[PDB]
Amino acid sequence: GHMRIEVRVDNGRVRVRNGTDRPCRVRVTAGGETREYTVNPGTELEVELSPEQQNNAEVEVECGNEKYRFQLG
Amino acid sequence: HMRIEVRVDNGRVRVRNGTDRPCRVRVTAGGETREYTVNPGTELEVELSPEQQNNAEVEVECGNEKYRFQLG
Repeated sequence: GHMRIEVRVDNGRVRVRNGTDRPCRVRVTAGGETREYTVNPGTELEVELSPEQQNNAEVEVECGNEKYRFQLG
Repeated sequence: HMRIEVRVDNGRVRVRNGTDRPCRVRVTAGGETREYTVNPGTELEVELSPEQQNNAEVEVECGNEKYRFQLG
């Protein structure tokens, strides 16, 4: 709704909530490797980051033609 | 196009506004909350100590769109 996109990185755990009305694409880059996910509207994605990647992670979210990206480290 | 970019490194937080309208950024860490206005095409650099980076939150509000980034 009002919170269109929310990203949380607590310990090694990445949570991405899609508050839009259409699915979005999520790329998580950590330790040289990038993993890709599709998050449907109204759902939350939980990804575990390996140790020594827990503070050098980047989350990129694309909703349509719009990209945001959130980076730690 | 990159609309809202939030980067936390080297004891600093950087927020870039890629939209066509000004946005409001709230940085909450250690109880204290501060508010900033970031104009389109600009970047806001705010200090965030690494000690504060385990309970920090950045909220970007562009119109009726709200985006939140949490660290711990």
